[PDB]
Formats: sequence, structure tokens, C-alpha cells
Amino acid sequence: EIIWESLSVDVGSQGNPGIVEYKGVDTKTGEVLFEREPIPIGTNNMGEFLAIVHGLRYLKERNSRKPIYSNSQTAIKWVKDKKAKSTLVRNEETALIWKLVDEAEEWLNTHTYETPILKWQTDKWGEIKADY
DNA sequence: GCGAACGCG
DNA sequence: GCGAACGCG
Ligand SMILES: CCOCCOCCOCCO
Repeated sequence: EIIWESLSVDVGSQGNPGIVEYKGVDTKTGEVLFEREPIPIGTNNMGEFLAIVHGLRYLKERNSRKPIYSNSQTAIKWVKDKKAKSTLVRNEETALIWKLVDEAEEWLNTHTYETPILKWQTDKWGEIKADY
């Protein structure tokens, strides 16, 4: 069950696809540790993907040993694969999110990390803390 | 809508 | 064995 000294992340979208953001919070406190400026077009899974990787980079900067919780099978897998498999068309209106996703892929393939990435078990625990 | 997890040849 | 037909915001 829950490791409380941990960071939780979640994505939110106005439309899917649409404007997406994300945040990370302290799983115990609910303290908002970071939040990303709105991105004009993205998907839920892209947003999540950026969120996990932001967290990874947040924690590593700080030499944290805390784990990250995510409720996304997909984003978790993409992170473990160091490869994002989004179906989102690449055009003028999606270049920003795709630049962001590629760079985070790049980061994952050019760096190591200690952080355990753990499934937030929603049926048992409720809404992950980082939900909007 | 996003992406992962039965029937054919 | 291969390809078509859940959890979360
Ligand atoms: C300026 C406060 O430091 C925040 C550290 O987080 C850095 C995250 O880097 C961007 C990851 O995509």
C-alpha cells in the first residue's frame, strides 16, 4: 500500500486532444510542487508523459529517492520504454507538444534515474492526489 | 478520445 | 500465431 513520501503527477486537458497541463504534488501534503503552463494542443497521454519525465527531472535535481505515482498504464510504459508512441498528427498546431515530447524522450535516453515509477491504484485508493 | 491490454487462416 | 475487435480525463 501507499508510500506517502512520494511525488504524484497527473495530467489535465480541456478537450482530448486540446489544451493540456500537468502538475506534481506531494502525495501526503497535497503541496503543489510544479505545474506546467498550458500547452495549446496535446493529448492526455502526451501530457502524462511530460508530467512523469518532469517529475523524474525534478527529483533527480534534488537527489530524491522518493517514488513517483502515476495512474497512467500508457505513460508509465512509454517512460519505461523510453519511447512515446502517440498517434497525434504532426502539423503546425501540434509542433509545440511534439517538440516537448521528443526532448523528454531525448532526456530519458541520455540520462539515468533512481526513481521508482509506481501505479497509483485507484480502485483501492481513490483519485490520485494530483488530479484536477 | 487517447493508447494499452475473439475469430481467422 | 496474428490481427481485428480498460483506465482515465
Ligand atoms: C526553477 C525551479 O527548479 C525546478 C526544477 O525542475 C526542472 C524541470 O526541468 C524541465 C523538465 O522537463
